[PDB]
Amino acid sequence: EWKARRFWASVGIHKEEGGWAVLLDERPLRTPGKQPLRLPTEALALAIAEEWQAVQEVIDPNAMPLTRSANSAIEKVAPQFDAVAAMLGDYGGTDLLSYRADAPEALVRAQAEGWDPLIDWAATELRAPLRITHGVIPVPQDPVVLLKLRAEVASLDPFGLTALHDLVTLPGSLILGLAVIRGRIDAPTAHALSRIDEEFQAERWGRDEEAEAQAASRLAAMRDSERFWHLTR
Repeated sequence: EWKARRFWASVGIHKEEGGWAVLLDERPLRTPGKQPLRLPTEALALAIAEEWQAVQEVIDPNAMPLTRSANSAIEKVAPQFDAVAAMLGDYGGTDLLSYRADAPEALVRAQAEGWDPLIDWAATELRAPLRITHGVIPVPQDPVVLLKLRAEVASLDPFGLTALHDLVTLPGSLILGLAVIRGRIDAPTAHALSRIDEEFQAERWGRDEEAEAQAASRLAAMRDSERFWHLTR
């Protein structure tokens, strides 16, 4: 626990060759793995410095989302870039916006009004029109569309791919993720769209405390990813 106490007075950033560095007094911040922490932009450097300047008495890895995502980018995503990109790309074949409920009518309508504009956006802007199904039996997507979607993901930089991760896996939609990083919608909107079903059920049959707690947790993480994406551009 001694290792968690703050021992610095000031936090600053330094140019540094391979990206920006964050300095606790004179000492460079490093990743939990001893690897030097290098950020692609001064905007992210500055934001991470604020997290470390805000440390009270003890370091709380949970109150430091930007630092945590930067560590992941450096230690996990960049080195396994292709694998991560392939995994996010797979969501194109099982995208939430592609599966509509069969009933009741009011829910089918809610899904169409909320999701059809995003499916349209994907067909128009990403040239990735998705086949949509009603029910639970998986419908086959055009192989070419799936490849374009995987390319959209794989064309990202490592810090950007790190941001996209939660924006796709939490709501369970590659389109909602891409729509956020492309500015078509913001994270809170993507979160609201992803839970049309959950919200529908809640209003008609009653809220579920744990599900609401789980949704609040997903939204917070999605906003963290969105913030990380913008700071790293």
